[PDB]
Amino acid sequence: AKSKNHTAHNQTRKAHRNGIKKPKTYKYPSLKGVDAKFKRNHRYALHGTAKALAKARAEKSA
Amino acid sequence: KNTSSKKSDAAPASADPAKAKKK
Amino acid sequence: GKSRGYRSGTRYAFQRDFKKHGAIPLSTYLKVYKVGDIVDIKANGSIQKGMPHKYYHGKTGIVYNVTKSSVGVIINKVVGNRYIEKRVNLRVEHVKHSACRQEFLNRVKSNAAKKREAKANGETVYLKRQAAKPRGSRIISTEGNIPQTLAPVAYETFI
Amino acid sequence: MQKEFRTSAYHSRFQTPFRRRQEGKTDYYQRKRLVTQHKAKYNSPKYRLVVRFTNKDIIAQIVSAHITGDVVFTAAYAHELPRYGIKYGLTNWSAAYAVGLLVARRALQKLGLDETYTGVEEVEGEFELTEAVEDGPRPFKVFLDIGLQRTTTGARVFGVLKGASDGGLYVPHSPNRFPGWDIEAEELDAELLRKYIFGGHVAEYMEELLDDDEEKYKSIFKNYIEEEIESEDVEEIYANAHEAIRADPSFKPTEKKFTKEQYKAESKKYRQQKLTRAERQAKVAKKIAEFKAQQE
Amino acid sequence: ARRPARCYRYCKNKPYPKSRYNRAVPDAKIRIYDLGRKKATVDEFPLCIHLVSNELEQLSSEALEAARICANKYITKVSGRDSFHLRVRVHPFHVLRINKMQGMRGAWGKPHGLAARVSIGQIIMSARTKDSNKDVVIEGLRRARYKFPGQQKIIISKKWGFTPLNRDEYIAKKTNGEVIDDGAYVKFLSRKGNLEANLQQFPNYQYS
Amino acid sequence: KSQNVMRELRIEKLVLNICVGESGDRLTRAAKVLEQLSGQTPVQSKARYTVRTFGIRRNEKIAVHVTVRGPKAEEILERGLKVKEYQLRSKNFSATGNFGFGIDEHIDLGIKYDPSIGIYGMDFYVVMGRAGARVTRRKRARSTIGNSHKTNKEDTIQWFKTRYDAEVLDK
RNA sequence: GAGGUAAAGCGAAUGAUUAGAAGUCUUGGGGUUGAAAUGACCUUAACUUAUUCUCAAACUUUAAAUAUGUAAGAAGUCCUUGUUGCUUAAUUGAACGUGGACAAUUGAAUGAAGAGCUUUUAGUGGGCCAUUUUUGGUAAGCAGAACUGGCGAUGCGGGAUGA
RNA sequence: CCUAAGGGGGACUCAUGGAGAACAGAAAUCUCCAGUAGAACAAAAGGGUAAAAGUCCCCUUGAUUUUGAUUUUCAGUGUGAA
RNA sequence: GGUUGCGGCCAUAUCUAGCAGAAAGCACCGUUCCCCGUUCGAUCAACCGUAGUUAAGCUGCUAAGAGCAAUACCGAGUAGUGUAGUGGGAGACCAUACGCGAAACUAUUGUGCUGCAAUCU
Ligand SMILES: [Mg+2]
Ligand SMILES: [Mg+2]
Ligand SMILES: [Mg+2]
Ligand SMILES: [Mg+2]
Ligand SMILES: [Mg+2]
Ligand SMILES: [Mg+2]
Ligand SMILES: [Mg+2]
Ligand SMILES: [Mg+2]
Ligand SMILES: [Mg+2]
Ligand SMILES: [Mg+2]
Ligand SMILES: [Mg+2]
Ligand SMILES: [Mg+2]
Ligand SMILES: [Mg+2]
Ligand SMILES: [Mg+2]
Ligand SMILES: [Mg+2]
Ligand SMILES: [Mg+2]
Ligand SMILES: [Mg+2]
Ligand SMILES: [Mg+2]
Ligand SMILES: [Mg+2]
Ligand SMILES: [Mg+2]
Ligand SMILES: [Mg+2]
Ligand SMILES: [Mg+2]
Ligand SMILES: [Mg+2]
Ligand SMILES: [Mg+2]
Ligand SMILES: [Mg+2]
Ligand SMILES: [Mg+2]
Ligand SMILES: [Mg+2]
Ligand SMILES: [Mg+2]
Ligand SMILES: [Mg+2]
Ligand SMILES: [Mg+2]
Ligand SMILES: [Mg+2]
Ligand SMILES: [Mg+2]
Ligand SMILES: [Mg+2]
Ligand SMILES: [Mg+2]
Ligand SMILES: [Mg+2]
Ligand SMILES: [Mg+2]
Ligand SMILES: [Mg+2]
Ligand SMILES: [Mg+2]
Ligand SMILES: [Mg+2]
Ligand SMILES: [Mg+2]
Ligand SMILES: [Mg+2]
Ligand SMILES: [Mg+2]
Ligand SMILES: [Mg+2]
Ligand SMILES: [Mg+2]
Ligand SMILES: [Mg+2]
Ligand SMILES: [Mg+2]
Ligand SMILES: [Mg+2]
Ligand SMILES: [Mg+2]
Ligand SMILES: [Mg+2]
Ligand SMILES: [Mg+2]
Ligand SMILES: [Mg+2]
Ligand SMILES: [Mg+2]
Ligand SMILES: [Mg+2]
Ligand SMILES: [Mg+2]
Ligand SMILES: [Mg+2]
Ligand SMILES: [Mg+2]
Ligand SMILES: [Mg+2]
Ligand SMILES: [Mg+2]
Ligand SMILES: [Mg+2]
Ligand SMILES: [Mg+2]
Ligand SMILES: [Mg+2]
Repeated sequence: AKSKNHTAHNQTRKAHRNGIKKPKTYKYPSLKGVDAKFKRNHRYALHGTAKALAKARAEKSA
Repeated sequence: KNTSSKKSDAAPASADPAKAKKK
Repeated sequence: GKSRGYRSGTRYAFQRDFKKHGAIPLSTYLKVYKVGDIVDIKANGSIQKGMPHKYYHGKTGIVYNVTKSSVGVIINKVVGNRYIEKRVNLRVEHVKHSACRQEFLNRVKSNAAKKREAKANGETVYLKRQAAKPRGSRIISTEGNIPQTLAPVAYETFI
Repeated sequence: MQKEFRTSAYHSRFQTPFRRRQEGKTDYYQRKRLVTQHKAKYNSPKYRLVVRFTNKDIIAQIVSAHITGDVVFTAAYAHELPRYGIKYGLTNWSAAYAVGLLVARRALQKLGLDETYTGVEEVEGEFELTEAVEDGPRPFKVFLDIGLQRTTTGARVFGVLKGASDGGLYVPHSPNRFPGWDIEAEELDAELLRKYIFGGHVAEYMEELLDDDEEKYKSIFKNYIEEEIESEDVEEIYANAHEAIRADPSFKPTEKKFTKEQYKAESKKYRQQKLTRAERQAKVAKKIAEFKAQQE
Repeated sequence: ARRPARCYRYCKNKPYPKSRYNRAVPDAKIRIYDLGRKKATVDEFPLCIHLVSNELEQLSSEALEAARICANKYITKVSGRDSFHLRVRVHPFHVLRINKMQGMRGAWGKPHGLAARVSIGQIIMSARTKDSNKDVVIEGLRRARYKFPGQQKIIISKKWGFTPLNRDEYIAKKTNGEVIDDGAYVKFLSRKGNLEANLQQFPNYQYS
Repeated sequence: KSQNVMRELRIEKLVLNICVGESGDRLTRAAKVLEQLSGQTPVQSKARYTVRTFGIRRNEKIAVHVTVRGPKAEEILERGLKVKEYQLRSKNFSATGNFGFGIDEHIDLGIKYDPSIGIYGMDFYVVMGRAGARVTRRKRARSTIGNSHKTNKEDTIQWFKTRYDAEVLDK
């Protein structure tokens, strides 16, 4: 039979109708793949930070 | 006792260049 | 037979620079990378572990993870009509701090210094950069520089 | 007829090694393994115990490496030993032990870890590592850097090792390179190591040589003869030196007979200075004219 | 056997030289590139005449051999075998391919012949001779022009023989002791390097 | 100054080679001869490659050689020069200032003959050098030797003639 | 920041390649001197040295144009000191933070019938042409790739006529 | 294809040329000097490698256990490999 | 300023051939009982600093030096190239327009700078 093998013609036309969109940025990136040892300890540091801020505001309320 | 160690690397030599007859 | 291996077509990309083969200068191992740093990626052919794929050779990205000998860098790669977030683990031999930070971080300092100085002097200063503008009027002195007349030259053969 | 090898293309394509490798002074393989720090410890440095031997001196330095160059923390030289009571044999194995003890104590003085981490105060030659104190700062960790010097059981570099370990520094090591290690029966004869710490081998050489060759004893051990120092009081020389080193390990610089400017002015008088371009052009012109006498 | 040259006139393919990748390549028909009195000194033949290509084109080794023979025959017949030094300035290094010697399947050809790829303004043949032999040498090259496809110009060089200096700069460098013989060519003095070797090589150097 | 104490020529090493063409008992007896002469256990050299014409094969123990230094080297050297009756050739000296000769029977040196051992010829090579060659052989800071301090053919020839009252031919 | 294509280079590496010249104790040979030396001479051929003509998709020091990664702030910069079981010899750092300062020229241009997001489903999955880059082939209204623009799916004015 | 040709450490420096040493010659072994790699690294080719990744020596089993994250091909599925 | 130890950049530092080097340092240098390694205390190990030397290393200077580095009314706005035309030419190819723009060549200049610690006529 024998047919067309490959062509990238018209493929950039299709990608640019609705795409070529830069990804959105967020304030907090996901920590997926971040070192487990750092991630394990970072959990305790954040928990303790919330306690200190909670007590400081609890002082400034009652 | 003791023997000389192979400082060289011509592992698959078993012969040498330049060693041409009639020379 | 088609060939499409991991390092195909990297004959010159992964070559060491001319007269620059051999041991790595140790400032490479003394640099400190922090999460959020912008780094250029350039594969060193003499270190094969933690080596980037040929796509990331010449790309710039953000460090997201720091390990014993490596950093994780986030790259945005075009796949069709959108970007996909890529997370590449690279040994620090293939990584260098991006020089684009130091120009902008200095302009921030210069703008802050200029603003306070104008604030100190009670005047105003404009900090936005401007593109190069067309040049103004000017007067050309001809003392010692009387115009010399040129003409197109005839054709000659020099062989 | 063979090809000349040293062509201009050979020099053009030649890639010179690192400057300090071409000097044959730095093993950059070993330097990379020693210096490089875990990237997740960021700016915490690794500390090296640099130990170098010259023909007359022992140099021990505590160094951390940086991009602008290495930075010395403290340094003890063997030529500091006469201040502590050791005047001769400034390259013994025991002088190495003394230098290691001095640098350990001096570093701990600089840090403030004197009362904590005293070290091995009663040197019996037993293998021991500086253990951390509970509920307190960990001992100053230092890694041994012997440079290009070969690793042999009995080498002098490990004398500085034992001194630094005994001085209170935490220096990770094994005892199978100390003098007195039986390789067949893998245990350390601590008696012979203690012998080596207090110059026992040198004293035994003095005693063994004295009754077998008095003339050689007179030439080799001159300084001992004019000081009337025998073998039996060598140990005290070290035991006192040890005590003095622990009493005041601080660095005292030598009072300089001249100022920096005077030294610089004196040295600047010698050493030829490069010729101006015009001078060498005149030299070239003279050589051309003076070449005219071989025209045949 | 051999196709007409019209099949290989244009540089349609990349250069295909003999290499470790094609080995069964025939030899070029041209093997001799210097003719006449090739051992003559530079001062003997001041006049240089070039045959220059005005085409980006391929010239076969067969054509090079034929044109070389034609020019050599004419000039030695008319002026004598020792009145000139002829040099062919293009070497055929590009291998042409032939397919038939089914259909288009597996059509990669076999080496068939050799051609030199010449550019516009590239010199094909250079002839150094004396001035009095100008009209002979020109007519020798003009006949050789007939053996080539495309357009070629016969250009009288401004330079002395095969040297890169004009016919006036060569005389200046000659009376200044800056030129020495090297057989058929010359060596020029350098103001760089070992001064003693330079002075030894040029004793007659009037230094300024 | 050319007349410096440290510029003194003196022997660096003497190397004794017996290249018996085969392996086994004969090579062992040549090694016995060498260990007898030098008092040190010699070392056997293996063929780098195979040659059928010479009857050798790769890694077959062919030759044996030993290196001697110091007074024993001096004694062996003069013992061998006695056999040569103190007469070498100019061609016996290399461009690097080393020299060598070859004896043909090892009983001429002055050792006891054993029918079991037999007689082996022997090859002598002396490596010359001044003081300070340790620069080129030490591990740290290895460097090269200056031209005046280098050993050459003429200095070695003159030193040999002076120290042994021998003759250096040139046939 | 990355790149190794165009160009360029070969008295620069590698590979190919024309020509002489001067030299050397394995010169490769012929003749002559040799009593014969193998020690000269005439010669050709080898190499070496400084040169010379011409080349490379799977060669290369150098090295574009076009094209390509990142950045140009309020999620920024700086100051102080809280959390941790991580890290440091540490009171060192790491990450996340409290509190404070820097106000519309809040940190290039130009544009923006606004930006962002989701679900679901059709047809299609034979293509072809033009310029330029380009492969096989002698070539082809031939076969095959690169980027773009078109025809297909498109009428209208021009090319008489013609996707 | 490989219990090392895997892993660690240590010592040394290859291809080749020149000048020399009984038999010994173009090729045996020995010595010095030169030697940017012109070698070697299982197998195609490219890259990489010199106080080594090459040669030699010592000790070993990380060619092990639990499973996650990531890169290439990619639909951002699988497999292989890292 | 010299020198040593440890370095950063990694030839403006390398290579060749000469010449010079006060002080200290470094070095060669002396020895083999001891730990240790060798065919060989040559390398490696250890001892003495005692007997000697700047001969060498190292350092500096010299060279129309090789190489390397930098610069440019050098070559050259050349080669190449993005973009354009119902431009030229049978073609091969070429000119023009708006832009970008080499390499070789030529000439000139230079030949390590520098951080921490210690020390010195
Ligand atoms: Mg079909
Ligand atoms: Mg299809
Ligand atoms: Mg091998
Ligand atoms: Mg195939
Ligand atoms: Mg393929
Ligand atoms: Mg590259
Ligand atoms: Mg691997
Ligand atoms: Mg990867
Ligand atoms: Mg303002
Ligand atoms: Mg370098
Ligand atoms: Mg090591
Ligand atoms: Mg084609
Ligand atoms: Mg023909
Ligand atoms: Mg024609
Ligand atoms: Mg035999
Ligand atoms: Mg490519
Ligand atoms: Mg080209
Ligand atoms: Mg090209
Ligand atoms: Mg070029
Ligand atoms: Mg003849
Ligand atoms: Mg605080
Ligand atoms: Mg805040
Ligand atoms: Mg702007
Ligand atoms: Mg959808
Ligand atoms: Mg659908
Ligand atoms: Mg759909
Ligand atoms: Mg459907
Ligand atoms: Mg569908
Ligand atoms: Mg179809
Ligand atoms: Mg269909
Ligand atoms: Mg179109
Ligand atoms: Mg056109
Ligand atoms: Mg087609
Ligand atoms: Mg078809
Ligand atoms: Mg249709
Ligand atoms: Mg339409
Ligand atoms: Mg119409
Ligand atoms: Mg028409
Ligand atoms: Mg129409
Ligand atoms: Mg391996
Ligand atoms: Mg192994
Ligand atoms: Mg190994
Ligand atoms: Mg190793
Ligand atoms: Mg397995
Ligand atoms: Mg697949
Ligand atoms: Mg996947
Ligand atoms: Mg996928
Ligand atoms: Mg998978
Ligand atoms: Mg996969
Ligand atoms: Mg100054
Ligand atoms: Mg002195
Ligand atoms: Mg010794
Ligand atoms: Mg030693
Ligand atoms: Mg000196
Ligand atoms: Mg001197
Ligand atoms: Mg120069
Ligand atoms: Mg110069
Ligand atoms: Mg154009
Ligand atoms: Mg166009
Ligand atoms: Mg028209
Ligand atoms: Mg233009």
